[PDB]
Amino acid sequence: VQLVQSGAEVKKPGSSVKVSCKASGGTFSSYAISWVRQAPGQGLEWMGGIIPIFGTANYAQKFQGRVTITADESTSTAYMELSSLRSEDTAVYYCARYDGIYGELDFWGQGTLVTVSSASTKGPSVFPLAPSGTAALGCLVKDYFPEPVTVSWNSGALTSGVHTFPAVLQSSGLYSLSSVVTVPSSSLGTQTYICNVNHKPSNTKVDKKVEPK
Amino acid sequence: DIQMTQSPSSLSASVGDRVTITCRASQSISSYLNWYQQKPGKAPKLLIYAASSLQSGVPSRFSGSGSGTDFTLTISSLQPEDFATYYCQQSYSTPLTFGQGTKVEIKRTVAAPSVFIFPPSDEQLKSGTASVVCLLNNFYPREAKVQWKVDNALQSGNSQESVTEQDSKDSTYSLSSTLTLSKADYEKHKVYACEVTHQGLSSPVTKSFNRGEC
Repeated sequence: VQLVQSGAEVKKPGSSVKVSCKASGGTFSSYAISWVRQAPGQGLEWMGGIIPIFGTANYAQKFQGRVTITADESTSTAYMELSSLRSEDTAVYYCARYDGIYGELDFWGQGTLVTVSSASTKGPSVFPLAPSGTAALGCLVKDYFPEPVTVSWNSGALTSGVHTFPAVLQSSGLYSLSSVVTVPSSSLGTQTYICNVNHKPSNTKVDKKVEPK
Repeated sequence: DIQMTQSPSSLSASVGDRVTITCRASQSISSYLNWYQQKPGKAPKLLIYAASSLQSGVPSRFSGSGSGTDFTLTISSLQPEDFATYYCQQSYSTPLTFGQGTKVEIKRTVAAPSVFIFPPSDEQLKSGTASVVCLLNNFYPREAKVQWKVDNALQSGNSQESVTEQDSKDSTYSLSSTLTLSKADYEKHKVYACEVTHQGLSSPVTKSFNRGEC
């Protein structure tokens, strides 16, 4: 019972974005698909929906003319296309599944962040934050655009004590972010620590290893 | 369009408190009212549908009620993981419309930070920039002073801070302060210090390093 969305990307103003929603295991069977956006710091706005098999689409008048929602049964994928991209369109776009008795949206995709910008993508540089009865270590993910980056520790193994900070915008115009984790001193010389950074809009992936100073 | 109005838009309470959020529709929506919960950076999750029915997996402390125009979401004893924004949504008629969202935050006792300092990496200095990082870990409340001293001179407008959202297990914060200068500016000073003031501390905590010392 999953929905998987396309990666986040940057788009020049006046262009188009097509965002995809993969209904896992062909579960277009008896499920409408809705699209909902959340502009950063804002609330949830319904863009429209489609009954996949009939292919009939329903749009909010706010978006009529700019947005096209489509479904492809042989792929089990819903699509949202937004054209004439303005800065106000920078948002996280969500697909959810609509069930037709009660009208609920009982499962939602992870969301795709679309950033409207004249600037081109730039992948991050990953720097280690070296440790020196508990000790802290981490990773500095510096100088990337646009958002987001994902960080995990040891391919998903380490999660306890992990703090990934919200990105800060620097005066250079680029984002920067640090991820940190607290671990016992004893496990230092023995256990290995690799942070895993993924910057989908620049297709950058980095696995830096953190070692004592 | 049916307008949805939540009250309040923001709210603070202690673990175990009864929390009540209100949703009001501009016109009758019968019982086609759903409640979503959205933790930060994550996707909304369905809690309640048909005004009053719990999605399976949702703890029984959550409950919903009402019909027509007036609806209420209740958390009977608030828990640390209940930290989130909460939205109501009508599906009686298209377009589907949401309330503005209600941010629920937890009120807990003072907790002191654990302070750490990180000198810049070798790899970063090669690129000609130094980022010095100070970390306050697991504290409450959010309000803290972080003072950078460089050779005992207070710094101004060369650092930035970032704070995590309230933790889902213990309701604390964490904060990073990052001082950034060029390798040149960096290599002209020796003592790099981070003075922390927070009311969970008896007096200010300083963590420092000397540039070069192994």
